[PDB]
Amino acid sequence: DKKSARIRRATRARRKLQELGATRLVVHRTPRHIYAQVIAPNGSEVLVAASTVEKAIAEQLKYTGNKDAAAAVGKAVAERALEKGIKDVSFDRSGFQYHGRVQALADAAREAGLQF
Amino acid sequence: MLQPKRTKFRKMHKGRNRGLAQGTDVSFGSFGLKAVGRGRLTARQIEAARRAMTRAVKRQGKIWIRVFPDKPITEKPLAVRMGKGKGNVEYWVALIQPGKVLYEMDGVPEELAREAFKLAAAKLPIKTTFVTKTVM
Amino acid sequence: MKKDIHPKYEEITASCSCGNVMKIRSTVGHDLNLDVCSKCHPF
Amino acid sequence: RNGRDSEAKRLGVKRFGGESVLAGSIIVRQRGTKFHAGANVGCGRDHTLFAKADGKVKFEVKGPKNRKFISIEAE
Amino acid sequence: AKLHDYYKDEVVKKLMTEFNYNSVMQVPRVEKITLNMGVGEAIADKKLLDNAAADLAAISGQKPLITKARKSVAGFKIRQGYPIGCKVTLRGERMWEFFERLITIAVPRIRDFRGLSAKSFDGRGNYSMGVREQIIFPEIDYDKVDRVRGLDITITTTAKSDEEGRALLAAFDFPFR
Amino acid sequence: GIREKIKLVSSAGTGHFYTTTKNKRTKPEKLELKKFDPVVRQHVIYKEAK
RNA sequence: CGACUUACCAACCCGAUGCAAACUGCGAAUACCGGAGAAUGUUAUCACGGGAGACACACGGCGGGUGCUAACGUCCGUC
RNA sequence: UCCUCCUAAAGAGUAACGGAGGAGCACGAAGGUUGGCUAAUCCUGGUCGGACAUCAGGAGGUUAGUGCAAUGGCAUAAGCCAGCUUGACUGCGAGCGUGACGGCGCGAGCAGGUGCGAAAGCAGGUCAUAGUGAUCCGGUGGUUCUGAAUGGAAGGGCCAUC
RNA sequence: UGCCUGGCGGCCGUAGCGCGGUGGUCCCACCUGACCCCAUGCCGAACUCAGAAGUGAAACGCCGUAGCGCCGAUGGUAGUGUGGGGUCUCCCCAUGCGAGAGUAGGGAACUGCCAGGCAA
Repeated sequence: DKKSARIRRATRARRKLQELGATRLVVHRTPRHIYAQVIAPNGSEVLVAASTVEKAIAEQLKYTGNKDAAAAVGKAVAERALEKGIKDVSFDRSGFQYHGRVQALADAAREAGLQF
Repeated sequence: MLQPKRTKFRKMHKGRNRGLAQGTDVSFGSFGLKAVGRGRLTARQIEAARRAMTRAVKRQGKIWIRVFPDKPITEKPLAVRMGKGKGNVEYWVALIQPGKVLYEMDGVPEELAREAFKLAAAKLPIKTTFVTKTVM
Repeated sequence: MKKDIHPKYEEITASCSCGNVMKIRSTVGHDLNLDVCSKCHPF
Repeated sequence: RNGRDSEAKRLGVKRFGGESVLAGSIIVRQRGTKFHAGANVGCGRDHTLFAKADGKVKFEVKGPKNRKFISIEAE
Repeated sequence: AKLHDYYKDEVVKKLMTEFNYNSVMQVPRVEKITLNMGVGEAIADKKLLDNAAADLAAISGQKPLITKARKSVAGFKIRQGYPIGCKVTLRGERMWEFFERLITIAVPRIRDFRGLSAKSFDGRGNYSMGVREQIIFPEIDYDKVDRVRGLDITITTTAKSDEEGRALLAAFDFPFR
Repeated sequence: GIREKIKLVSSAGTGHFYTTTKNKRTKPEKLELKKFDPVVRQHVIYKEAK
């Protein structure tokens, strides 16, 4: 199962970040509408979220679910986090290879202020 | 001569015979021999009792043995000093607690059943009593 | 598809005795001559 | 041909639930991981559990496998 | 690829009408094919493995991989991790052209032909079979090879049972004697 | 105990060396690990020797 | 190349019955460790210093190994 | 002498010429990190091939495996595969466990300089528990520390190691 | 506020399996192609990129069903600390603690944060 394999892949990282006790930037990727979220160390609340599923961010990019979409979401999370106040975060692959859209989102985020 | 096959260990501790019997009810036949006393039965005693009943019933009915030795017992050779390791295994015994059902039987009249069990109990070292299958 | 590890998969036209001709990509080589095919056979 | 034995390794729980410990103190000595490290608890190379911070030690059961965890709260 | 269009043209409709499914994807469809060659005699002469792999590359469109023993068994004098066979799995587009070569040029060229078997089903919808000799495929010239070893074929589909798998294969004009 | 002990000598002029073990029967070639030399406080190549 | 029966041998499983110091999908009483509290006890506790003796133990109860669930036998745990 | 289980009486420890077995290693990778993967046993189809080679599907969920006997542990895998590598590093070390002692074990963290990763991070050998021998005497390399009138040297000391 | 959907958790079998039904407005999945990014110890299988035709088949979510797993009393029983007694290799009395298995029964979940669509 794709989901079961993915959860098994990301379990070690999630546990490592959980015991470390640090805010983590978690990204969920699908064939469309790449998501992104910021989670408190306790893991119970979401500091801020962004994605291409809402019209506020989906009204510019031609198509959601590409490199451009990842950069927009990656950038979008940036100023939101900077405005909120949190600066340092830990990136979570969530079992997605850090190659394409995931890398583009992270690259946009780190260059936008969320260094990690 | 009941005996296990390829037991895990050749020797085992003496242990104790405290407690109370578990198989206290007739489960296969209609009549059974219940153990009143406490002790151990060797393989030879079980065989002797079994032969006594089979002859008594004249190979009529069914016989169930509800006890297995599964416990080796050692014995030092004559003119041997204490120590120098555990003794060699000689015979196998089954620990019996009060209420244990030794033998079960079915397919014969109650009258013939009583004498058959009485003959067997005469060749056992523990007080025994005759019981009948209960309804629930 | 890995490179320079697979045999050449060029197209080649093959025809049999009963007049049926078809194009197939394989490793047969330069030319091929057949006598029977899926049809025109006592299957 | 018997008569051989090994010196006892004095394993077991050294600090029990609800008693304060200092950082670096050994909590449990074990061969495997009968208890898993929780919060402010580190695991040694020999699966020894030691306190990474000062506080009260507590035991709990967590996870889908109901495996036992040892944590420390700064109290 | 030509039969893939043929499959997409009316075979899907033929499957649709006969089973009158609710949807279109319910119809069984092939997803991959697998070629096996359990040579077994690697111990006697491991050098022949390379050429045994080579011919499979002749029939197939890609390089085979050599499989290793799952475990060591004393009855066969094989140790764990020792190559004792090769296999090939082909899917996507390349499977279709190979399926053509099997169904058009290979089956007719069977020595002492009697008819393709119809009981060779695993019980779930997957078909398997074997061949005596390599010359059935055109890629053997009878002079560059001197071995009698055969190979095994196996086509797997999304069928939930044998009845639709057999029906789907029948749509591909299989002999089934 | 076929495995025998060797000495790893720093490529630098310093006389510092490490000591380890190796099997000459299976791996007869020299050992060229890159280790830390505290006399010069740098990581340098260490060569096998007696 | 189809295929069939059985008065006869029997695997794996299902239902019931047991056994285990070196089996545990369960699990006490006590004991042990830590914390708080009252009373009681000639500080009964700990650390340091001076001086020792002792390191052949025995029987009884309880939990055992060994022996024959023999020994005023032998070897351990606790009082 | 050392290691594992039981005896051992639910903390630790606990004897017998009591009951069972092992060790005097191995590995420059079988170590470090990054990425990925998940067995045994059965059922059906299939050339040699056959109960037992390899292929496909299904039940199964670890009865597999874990370099070496046993116990405990291991899916975040400690099990299996691949890339890059030498942290199997130097000076320390709060605080603990264990011993009559000699001693043995665990260890966050600090400084220096490295490897893997985009990064958070991990790495002071190996899933852990056996694979080991005090002191004396002497050998090898470094270090003006000393060097018995002075300058050297011999010989000692210190450090690494046999 | 409600029916829904996705992510991150709490909690961990009353939460897990089996059978039946139900879902495409969004979301999710499958799905087309892959010259380029990326990968196959062979394979667009898996991973990754460019897409959205088609579809709810499979998977996933929800509902129903006890067919299993699971939870589970009260009472009794076993064992047991302390103090006594006996026809003492085993038991009994007073007091304290009190199982395991089984039985009646329960049971096919609950809950926090964020984001999106519909109706409000």
